[PDB]
Amino acid sequence: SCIQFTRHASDVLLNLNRLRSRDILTDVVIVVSREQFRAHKTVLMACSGLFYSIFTDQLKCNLSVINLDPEINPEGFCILLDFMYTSRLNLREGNIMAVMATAMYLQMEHVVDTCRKFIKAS
Amino acid sequence: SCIQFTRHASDVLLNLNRLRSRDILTDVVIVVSREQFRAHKTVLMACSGLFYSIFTDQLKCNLSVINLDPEINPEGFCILLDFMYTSRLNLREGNIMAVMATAMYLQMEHVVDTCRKFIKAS
Amino acid sequence: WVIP
Amino acid sequence: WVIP
Ligand SMILES: O=C1Cc2cc(Nc3cc(Cl)ncc3Cl)ccc2N1
Ligand SMILES: O=C1Cc2cc(Nc3cc(Cl)ncc3Cl)ccc2N1
Ligand SMILES: [Cl-]
Ligand SMILES: [Cl-]
Repeated sequence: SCIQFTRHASDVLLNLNRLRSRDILTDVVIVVSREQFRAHKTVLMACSGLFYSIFTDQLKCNLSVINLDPEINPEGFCILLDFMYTSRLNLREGNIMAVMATAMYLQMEHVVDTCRKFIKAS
Repeated sequence: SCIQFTRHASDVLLNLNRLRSRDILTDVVIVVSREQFRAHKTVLMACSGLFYSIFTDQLKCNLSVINLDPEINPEGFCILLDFMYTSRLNLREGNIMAVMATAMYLQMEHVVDTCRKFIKAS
Repeated sequence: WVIP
Repeated sequence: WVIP
């Protein structure tokens, strides 16, 4: 018999993104080639099957630095990290291949699905 | 020119609640009278003006235990913590006064607004 | 607020 | 997915 506040989840994610932009309570650095991205482990886990597996591991859960596979493109990662914190995906002709490959590696099934649909259309 | 995934914020919050139920990556205990509640500092901050102020404080940001004012009712807190992680508020005749008082203390303005509306109706 |  |  609960009541529900429709905008609550969106408002929570918006505030988590504000904490990320101000570097507040970030507890991990994701290294992609030369590039470094600060984030919250919980948000990464909530969005990615790969980070979920990494941070539930009794040894890796305690790491402050995570290095991604050298094939991962920093721009593709940046676009996906922005999507994690906003629900908005900056999908363009020039980045779609790098975004799909990064989403497959990160295990972000809904992003993989839209990339496959957008590629098929063209 | 981004695209948006409508269910992303809800799915993120659902996964954060799953991490909470399994006690994964929880980094704070909230003490309310004899009762203890484990949570994620980021989620508490995203939902509450009080926790936002506490965890942006250079000294308090590092505490693993936070004790609430002794006037705070553990059930009112439990109902509000559930709302933070689900968007669902278990508002009932027998708990509405304790929920409103706890929401005013936690600075959760949208919960305070619905409690004031439900009280006015009766 | 809604009835979910 | 939608156009926001
Ligand atoms: O495409 C995806 C997105 C995703 C997210 C998560 N994260 C969780 C899943 C569960 Cl059941 N509880 C808690 C968490 Cl944080 C796992 C796999 C995948 N795959
Ligand atoms: O009723 C409310 C809910 C709430 C949430 C937060 N938390 C934030 C606010 C901003 Cl601007 N950036 C980041 C965060 Cl985590 C502050 C005050 C209140 N009042
Ligand atoms: Cl996804
Ligand atoms: Cl609220």
